[PDB]
Amino acid sequence: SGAVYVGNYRVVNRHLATSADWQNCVWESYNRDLLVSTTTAHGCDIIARCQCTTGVYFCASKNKHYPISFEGPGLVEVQESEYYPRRYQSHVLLAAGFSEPGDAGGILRCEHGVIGIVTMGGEGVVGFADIRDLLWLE
Amino acid sequence: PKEILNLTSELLQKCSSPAPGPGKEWEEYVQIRTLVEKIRKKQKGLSVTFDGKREDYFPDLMKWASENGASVEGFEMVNFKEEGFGLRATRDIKAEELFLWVPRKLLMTVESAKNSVLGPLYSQDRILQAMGNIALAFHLLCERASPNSFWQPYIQTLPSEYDTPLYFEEDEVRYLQSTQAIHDVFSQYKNTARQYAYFYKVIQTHPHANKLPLKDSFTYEDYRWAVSSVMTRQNQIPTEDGSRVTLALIPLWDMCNHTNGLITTGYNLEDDRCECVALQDFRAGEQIYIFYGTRSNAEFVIHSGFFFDNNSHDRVKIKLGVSKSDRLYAMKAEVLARAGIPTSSVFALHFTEPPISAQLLAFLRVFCMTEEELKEHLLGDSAIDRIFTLGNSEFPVSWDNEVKLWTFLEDRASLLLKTYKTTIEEDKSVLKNHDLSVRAKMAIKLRLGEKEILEKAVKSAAVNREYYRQQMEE
Ligand SMILES: Nc1ncnc2c1ncn2[C@@H]1O[C@H](CSCC[C@H](N)C(=O)O)[C@@H](O)[C@H]1O
Ligand SMILES: [Zn+2]
Repeated sequence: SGAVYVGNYRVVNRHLATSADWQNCVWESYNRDLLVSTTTAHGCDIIARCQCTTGVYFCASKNKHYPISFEGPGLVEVQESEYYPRRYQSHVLLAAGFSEPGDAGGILRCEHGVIGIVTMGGEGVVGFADIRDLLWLE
Repeated sequence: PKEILNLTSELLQKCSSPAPGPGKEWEEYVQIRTLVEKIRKKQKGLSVTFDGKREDYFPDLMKWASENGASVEGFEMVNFKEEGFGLRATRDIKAEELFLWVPRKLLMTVESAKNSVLGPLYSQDRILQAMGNIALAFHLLCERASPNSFWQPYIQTLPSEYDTPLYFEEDEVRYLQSTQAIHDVFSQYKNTARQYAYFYKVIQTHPHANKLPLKDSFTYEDYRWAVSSVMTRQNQIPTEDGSRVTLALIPLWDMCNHTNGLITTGYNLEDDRCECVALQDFRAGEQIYIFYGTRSNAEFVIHSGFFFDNNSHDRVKIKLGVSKSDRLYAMKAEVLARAGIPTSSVFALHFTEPPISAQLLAFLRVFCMTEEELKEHLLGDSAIDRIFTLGNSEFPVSWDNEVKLWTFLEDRASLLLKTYKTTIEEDKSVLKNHDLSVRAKMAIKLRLGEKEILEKAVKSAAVNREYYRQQMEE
């Protein structure tokens, strides 16, 4: 659905956010490309507690669910684009994979729940903003 | 059954104990290994065996799969001397061409396990609920043991043995002594033994196990086989509704071998089937390969049962952290926290260039940082910008910090290299000169790869240390 719905909050890539999310913003982080806004309905997903390095993500440019293995949530360079200057982003998981700009908002899951959301990509590597420590979403 | 129950209880009681620490780690392993063999020795081996040659059942797998809409065109089953069985092309296949798919109804999955004869026990036991791979392994055994089950044509083509560590001789394991990989081997063996002992008791006593096909015979060999069959073959697919993800064994996919490349596999939810496309052009007669994933050599040997030589993704583990005894601990901790970096963690030194990740570099830049430098990175709005250049190799804090950083790393990598029992020339000599078993070869090749990575790390750190010092002088 391009976003993660847990409890009464919706998590989105900050640069995909709309005015409605800003009005209902409870938390944001520039450095993680995340925006959290409230919802009126209860959600369905769960933020996984697990210390996994493996999972599946919906790659919308392929319309397929790919398994990936990922490096932990370190500090990674992100290339300059129409939303951000070249910068490093924190808490970003990395894996070899397929990612085009239209894949932003695709969700990464393991058998324990949601792990993160597609925030960066290109040239064979796909990177996810880790959401595992936003404990307060529950 | 009395002998098995008496020893089973002993095993569970011994293997449930916490580790004794490194001085006795080898000792713990051989004690469990001895006890496990005492138990295995009294059992008949696999409960269900088949009389034909493994390859004699391929025609039934192919027939069965074709009846259910799977792809059975353009390739066939052959025995490769080097790897063992796998697919060979019969018609030329082009890269990115879809050549293989498997419909969901043929998959063995946890979701389907829930509805099998195992269902009533799955729903009650905590481990079966918590461990996807265990529930899948027990589902596999239940189906193996059921003569009219749907998956007999697939189960009948699985090998009777695997080359993962659970099948290693004691003297083959011995070659890994003091390597990092052995820590993961010891754990794997120990946990497998514990799971068997626990479940054996559950099947014998729990009332929902009364109708299971595993009620009459569950040998160590059966469990070991099932676990190995899952861990060497499993993949992850979305659940039927796309709401979660789950483990699966995929017939007629797990016959592909491993090579280097991109991931060519994935699940097509819209058509409810697993798909795979060609990684590279294959002419008829060529072996078909897929990329298993960006795994390390230790993982390939321990979980997949093989040592891949040109592993461009290999690495070794290094543990680092900021001492709590430091004077600047709190300040360093704050800088790292702002950067999203933990005070202590396990990092890795990589085979390929560059040897270190940005996170480790940033970590170390703080690790060696002094008080004044920390204040620059903490006080003032510009501090945040300084913090987010820490992982940028073109932005050294000071010539002094780079020299201290590379000096530190040069020494840590050398110290780790000094803990190995043998050196590089000696291992190369052994591999070339001895007519070693395959399992012994893996243990040695893995041991050697860890040393080669560390040696490279030392040399590179030494060079950077000299480079930055020279810049300091100008
Ligand atoms: N390039 C490679 N080099 C060495 N072993 C490989 C390999 N690719 C795959 N394997 C082998 O294939 C197994 C994965 S399943 C592939 C089919 C397998 N030969 C069979 O008999 O059913 C591994 O356990 C390993 O034994
Ligand atoms: Zn998980």
